[PDB]
Amino acid sequence: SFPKYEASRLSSLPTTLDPAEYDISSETRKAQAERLAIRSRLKREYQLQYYDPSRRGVIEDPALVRWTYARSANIYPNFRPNTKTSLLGALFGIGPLVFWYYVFKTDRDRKEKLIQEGKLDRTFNISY
Amino acid sequence: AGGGAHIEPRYRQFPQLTRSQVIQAEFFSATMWFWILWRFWHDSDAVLGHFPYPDPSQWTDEELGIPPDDE
Amino acid sequence: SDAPPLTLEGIKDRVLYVLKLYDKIDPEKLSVNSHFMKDLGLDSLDQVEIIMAMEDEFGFEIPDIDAEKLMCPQEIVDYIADKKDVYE
Amino acid sequence: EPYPDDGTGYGDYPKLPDRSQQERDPWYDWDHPDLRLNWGEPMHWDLDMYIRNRVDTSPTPV
Amino acid sequence: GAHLARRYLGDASVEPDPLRMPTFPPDYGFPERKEREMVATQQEMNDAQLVLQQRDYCAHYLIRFLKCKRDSFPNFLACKHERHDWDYCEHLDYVKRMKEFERERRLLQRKKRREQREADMA
Amino acid sequence: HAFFKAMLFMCSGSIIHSLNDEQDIRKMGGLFKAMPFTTTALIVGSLALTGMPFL
Amino acid sequence: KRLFIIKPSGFY
Amino acid sequence: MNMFSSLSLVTLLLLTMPIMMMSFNTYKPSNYPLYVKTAISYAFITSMIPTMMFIHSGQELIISNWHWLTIQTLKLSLSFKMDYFSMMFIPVALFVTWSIMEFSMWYMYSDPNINKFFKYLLLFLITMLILVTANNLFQLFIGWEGVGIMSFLLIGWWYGRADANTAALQAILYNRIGDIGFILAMAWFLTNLNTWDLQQIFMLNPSDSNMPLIGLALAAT
Amino acid sequence: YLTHQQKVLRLYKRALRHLESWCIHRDKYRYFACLLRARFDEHKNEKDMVKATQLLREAEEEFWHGQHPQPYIFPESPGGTSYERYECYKVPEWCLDDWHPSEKAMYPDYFAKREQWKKLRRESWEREVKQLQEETPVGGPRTEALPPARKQGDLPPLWWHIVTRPRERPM
Amino acid sequence: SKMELPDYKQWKIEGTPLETVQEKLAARGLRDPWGRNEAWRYMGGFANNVSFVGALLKGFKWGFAAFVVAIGAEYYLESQK
Amino acid sequence: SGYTPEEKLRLQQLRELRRRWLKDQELSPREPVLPPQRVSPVERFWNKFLQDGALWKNVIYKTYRHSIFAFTHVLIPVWIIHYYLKYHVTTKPYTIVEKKPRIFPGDTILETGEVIPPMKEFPDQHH
Amino acid sequence: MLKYIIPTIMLMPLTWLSKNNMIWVNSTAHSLLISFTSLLLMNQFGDNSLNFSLLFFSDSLSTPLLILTMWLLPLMLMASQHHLSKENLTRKKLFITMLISLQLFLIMTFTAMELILFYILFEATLVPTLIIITRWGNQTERLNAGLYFLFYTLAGSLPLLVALIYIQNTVGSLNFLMLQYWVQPVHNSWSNVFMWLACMMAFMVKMPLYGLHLWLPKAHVEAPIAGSMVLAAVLLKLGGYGMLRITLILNPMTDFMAYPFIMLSLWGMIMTSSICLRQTDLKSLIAYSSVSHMALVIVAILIQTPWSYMGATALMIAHGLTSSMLFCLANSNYERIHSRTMILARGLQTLLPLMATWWLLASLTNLALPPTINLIGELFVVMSTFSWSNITIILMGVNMVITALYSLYMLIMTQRGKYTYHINNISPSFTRENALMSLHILPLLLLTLNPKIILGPLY
Ligand SMILES: C[C@H](CCC(=O)O)[C@H]1CC[C@H]2[C@@H]3[C@H](O)C[C@@H]4C[C@H](O)CC[C@]4(C)[C@H]3C[C@H](O)[C@]12C
Ligand SMILES: *C(=O)CCCCCCCCCCCCC
Ligand SMILES: [Zn+2]
Repeated sequence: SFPKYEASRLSSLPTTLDPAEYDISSETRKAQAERLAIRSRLKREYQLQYYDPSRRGVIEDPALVRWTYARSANIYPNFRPNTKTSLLGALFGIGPLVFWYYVFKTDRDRKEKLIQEGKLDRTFNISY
Repeated sequence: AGGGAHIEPRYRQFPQLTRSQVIQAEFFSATMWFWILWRFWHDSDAVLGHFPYPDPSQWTDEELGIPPDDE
Repeated sequence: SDAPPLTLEGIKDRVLYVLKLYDKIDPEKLSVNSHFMKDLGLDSLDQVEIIMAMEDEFGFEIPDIDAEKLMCPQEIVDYIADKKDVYE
Repeated sequence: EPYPDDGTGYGDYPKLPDRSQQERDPWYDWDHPDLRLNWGEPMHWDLDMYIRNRVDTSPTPV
Repeated sequence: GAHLARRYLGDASVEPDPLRMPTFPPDYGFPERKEREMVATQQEMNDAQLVLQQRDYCAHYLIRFLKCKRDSFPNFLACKHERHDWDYCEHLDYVKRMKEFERERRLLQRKKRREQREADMA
Repeated sequence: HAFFKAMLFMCSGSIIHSLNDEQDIRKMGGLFKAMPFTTTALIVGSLALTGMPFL
Repeated sequence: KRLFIIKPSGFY
Repeated sequence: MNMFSSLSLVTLLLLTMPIMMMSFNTYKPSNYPLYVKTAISYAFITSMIPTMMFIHSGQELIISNWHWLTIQTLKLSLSFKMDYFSMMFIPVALFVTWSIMEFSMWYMYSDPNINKFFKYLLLFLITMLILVTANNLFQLFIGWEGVGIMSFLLIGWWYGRADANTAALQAILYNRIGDIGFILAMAWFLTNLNTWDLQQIFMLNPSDSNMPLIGLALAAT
Repeated sequence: YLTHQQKVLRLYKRALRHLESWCIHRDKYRYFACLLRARFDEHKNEKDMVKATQLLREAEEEFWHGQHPQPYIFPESPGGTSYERYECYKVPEWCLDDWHPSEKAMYPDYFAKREQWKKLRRESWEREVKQLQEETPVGGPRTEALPPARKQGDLPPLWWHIVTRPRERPM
Repeated sequence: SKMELPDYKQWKIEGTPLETVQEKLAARGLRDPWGRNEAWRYMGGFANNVSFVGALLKGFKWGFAAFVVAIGAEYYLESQK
Repeated sequence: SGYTPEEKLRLQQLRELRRRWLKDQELSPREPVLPPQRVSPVERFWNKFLQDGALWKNVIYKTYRHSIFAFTHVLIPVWIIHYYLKYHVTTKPYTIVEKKPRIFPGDTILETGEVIPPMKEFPDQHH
Repeated sequence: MLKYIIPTIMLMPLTWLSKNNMIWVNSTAHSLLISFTSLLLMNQFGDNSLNFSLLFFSDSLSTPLLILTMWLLPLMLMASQHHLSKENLTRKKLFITMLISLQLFLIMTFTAMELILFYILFEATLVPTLIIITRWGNQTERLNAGLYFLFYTLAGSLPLLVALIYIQNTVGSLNFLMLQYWVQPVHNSWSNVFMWLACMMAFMVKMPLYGLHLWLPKAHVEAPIAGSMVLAAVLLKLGGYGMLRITLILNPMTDFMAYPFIMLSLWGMIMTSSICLRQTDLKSLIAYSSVSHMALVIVAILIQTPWSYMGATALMIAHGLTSSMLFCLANSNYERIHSRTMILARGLQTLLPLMATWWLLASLTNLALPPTINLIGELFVVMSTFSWSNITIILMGVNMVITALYSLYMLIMTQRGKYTYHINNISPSFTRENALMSLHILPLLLLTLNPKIILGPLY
């Protein structure tokens, strides 16, 4: 009838048009029960501490802690050198340094000759 | 806020007004047209042209200096 | 910002007032405590168009997760009072 | 579903849908209304990029 | 204007080249044209601090306008007459600019006929 | 420009506050008589921006 | 009908 | 010359007086919003005196009151350039701001932090008059950057609204890109003309100007 | 997930609001509001869940093509022009414990009433934990809804923050 | 102070273009049970709203009289001196 | 779809509590209990003298507020600026640079009295 | 310089012989008296530097760094009181003693006239700075951060020791005044290439240089607040001061040997500025900011122009006050929530209105809002590098954009938004904390009125 909606990295497929929000099999609804089961227990644990009037401070969040440890401290011990990391490292790391070296090196040598030969204009240039 | 009349808010009816509000509002609207009409009357040239633009073709070679083809 | 507050009675009055203009109920039989689906003979699509009329009256949206749980005019007044912080 | 074990140091961190926080159920009673998160919920690896201030991956009309 | 089509959608040599004008001799075609004179002097214009673009032949009438502006303060609803004289003088100077364009236009056509005439006959 | 564009924003604010912090013009209308003074200014400014002669 | 506005301590 | 200069610098000094009195010198919490507007009203009147004198005889003078910094052969001063553009824009900004300032008392009467709101508006007005009257690029640059940061604070005024923060930060993201051009203009004029003073730039009209002008176009974009 | 009645009801409200965005004028909206109701009335009941599901997807596809590019939004709702505008004036309640005594004395009555509220909170805390660790499945709760106080004089469990939250126009 | 709600029955769709919609819907056997709710918008002081041309022509009648009389003074003033 | 009896009862339990809480967020007629703030003679003098409307004096009272403003905010600053400009700024070279005045033909100079010839006679035009 | 050395030594007898409960008042009071007397070093002449004796001298480059150094000691004492309260008295006196020795070594390092004496003191700062990190850090990573800090410096310092001695055997003296007249040009030979590297790599590691900076995020994060302030305020400026002195005897070889260190720096500004946009630790974000700002000083020193040397000197003074202030602001939050995660605490402007103002001022200087001295120095470096190569304006401008984003990102993330609901222990700001921030920002903003005192010898 109407043209299909194409999902993208920056444009998700609306839940209405996803062909999985209408059919609800026996197993499909069984899994969703556990999702609200595990996430219901967490809401209970958090609220036992949140509402406690004898608690003054910060309710430590292990999910938050596991996130930072993974982002900063647990990267190197899970690093294996291979074709994927080796090439991306040379391209991202070494690459840009080499590129900018030749851009600046070429321009300055070109500019230097224009000063030796006198072809450059520096009539009122006494601040450097 | 600070001052002004104390007209109550009608629930579903047309809002209340005041004499000075309508007169002052109606006054400026009239002053606009008088300014436009009066300004148009004395300097209509600015909005319709200042001097007639000569037509190039209506001229003649005598006032331009175009020699005859013969020489 | 200078808008006069909403009292508990004022919410009910405008809630009932809007229902009376809906040509699906008997005004005499319509009180604050009337079940739309069990007493006044309304379908779900009739109640939804009642909430939409209610939102445009107080000028604020109500979720469909909870708007599909209001079945009485009194429940509507409670929801607005809870949301808009009306105490007396 | 863990990330691919391709040696970029992702470990066994849970991979999650790349859905921006701006496209979560807003009317729900989140523990962190600003972030749309629940205490104990496993945060996305790129959560700080998807906060409502930076990136929106919501469906577009066109 | 309308000449744009001729220059772009029509023949080129007929229509002038505003960048390179004038092309033909300033005196050819006329009997010792009288030089256009300027009343305002170089020292006079300097003392009035006239902008360079206003240092034209039309000067010596803008100086009149400025003096009335200073000698009628506050009466900005005045000096209209002196405004017209400077406007009118610019108008006459502007008019002559078209004349050079029109004169220059047809003189190009003569070069086409004469060159065509000798080329065609020969 | 500063005059009539400054005026337009102020006049719009009058509409917005009077409508309970409503900005969308699809929930407005019928303000010619309700707010004449704003109406006059919204029309004087709406013409200066357009460029009516001698304004 | 004045209501008490909660504010963080403005003394320190 | 004595009256022309004094009545132009007092205008700028007057605008800062409410800000200086913010140091608990005079404590009128409920009358400060009215205090600021009255200052702007009196600034408009004092600005008209310089304006008329430029109408009558076209008097223009340059003020360089303070010697700030001297780097080798470059001298930087807190200079003010009262000319055609400065003497016609200053009345208009104050006249329009006067109305906005008066309008704000009504619109924002219920805001708890109306006192902070009338300091930010007044601060922006000062930074605009520094940009308008600047006689050298660095002084112009102070105002150019100043109006940007004040816009950032005012746009994100309701800072609990995540959309306000995004719009506030976004307004500094785009102006920073333009600032690249302004820095480029400052760089070219120092290298080749050995000055930031607008007087010396116009007196050494360079035949080649594509680079500095391109910067200004990017900055003005 | 979300049943089948809910989706069609949700889908119906959006159609009216998006359609209301095109109509603008209030005479037209009623002209097409009834038609839309009629279009659903055509396929009311009708059973045949396999056919009803098929229609809804086509209904959703029909809706998306027709949704307003800039739908109307209420100012105080997500995506509006006033959402969260007043979260910068909503100071929590616990911040009052840190006031200097020289500024508590300016509201002797308010803080006296606070003492009673705090006193009630401590007394009722023990039961609310008791009430919650008895009316719950062995393997932890499975729903976010909380039970009420099954007695007189006992407050509902987990009531402090739901009750004492900041007002919607705190200043 | 207490708010005094006007009578609910006085809002009659008759005359307004809302009943016309009911009439137009009736042509295909359809009814819209909300006409009265929107009735107040088309009646009372909201009816007979000006047209766009009239809005631009606001104050012209009063202003025009000032112009004709004013220019008459100018003509007389020129003759006197 | 409506509230189950357990939930509808809980909502009522909280509803009574919240309304009581919002009722407690009210200020007694005495509050705020401001401290012993002293009033200056000027402040108390005007309070007694401003009791009556007396439109004739409201202009006078307004004049005092504006006159106080003018002297402190418009006259003292101009005094300081003028002293700064005349005796410190203008005592150094090129601190204040002024555009030379425009000299039109047929003018007299105050410094010496020179007179510039009016002009060469114009070729009179019209329109 | 004995009028400052001896009083600094006497701070140790004072601390140990003072009462148990007056150690923080005695040391803070008298360390502030030393700072006041340091204004006498501003007696500078337009032709000759201030020479005191055969050992010590002070000029327009050392004077601003001496004033900054002695000004920080009293500030570091204030910031350390909270987390040392439950500490044993004997060990709480050893902590105050390490700081005193660090100041003693620093003022003698910035005034030494002989480069080997400069090197010995330059290298003596490692010992007290290591003990502060390793003994009074909180996390377990302090031990490993101690080794990274220790060995990165020595791996470049030991080659510098050989190069300095080789110069004395050839020139005959290392007295800096002598080197200004007996300096000779450096020929282009492979031996001189490595002489250049040995003389500079010690100072590149400490700035630090991009690619050798892995120690900074560890030392500035695991160190206590006092350690982080001195590390980021004066101990990075030992690298800059060293290069500003030893480049006198490297010309003209610096014309071509500087290229690889200008690309690592110009590109390193973008890489480190970009890293700040995705940091999850508030202390780490401030650390990576130091690398970006210290990458401009390296470029300025290596192009050797009068405008670039004025900018570098002003950039170092400006960054020391700003960087220290940011660390202090970050620590005040940590003293309440006791975690460095940036997203843990949000919307702090609702609870602490005044401490939010300090955040705003601290952010503006970081992004060089004119006419702060942050912008004055950053402008001069951007003016001088443009003459070097006009294309560099592309890289300078981009970094200015990225600086604004991450400077305002941390302000928004923590100060604005909605407060965390379960963070219920944000007590008001003490007078100590507010005084601690005001002593960072007030002197920084005061130098705008007379910036010529922090522009250096080439002014
Ligand atoms: C002049 C203005 C409005 C007066 C009026 O109603 O017409 C009033 C409002 C608040 C007043 C100001 C405030 O009182 C703050 C300052 C302290 C003293 O009142 C005198 C100067 C001072 C600067 C006052 C000047 C003037 O009287 C003000 C500015
Ligand atoms: C000459 O400069 C004309 C340039 C184009 C501007 C006019 C375009 C519109 C002309 C329409 C009228 C054509 C003449 C009947
Ligand atoms: Zn602590």
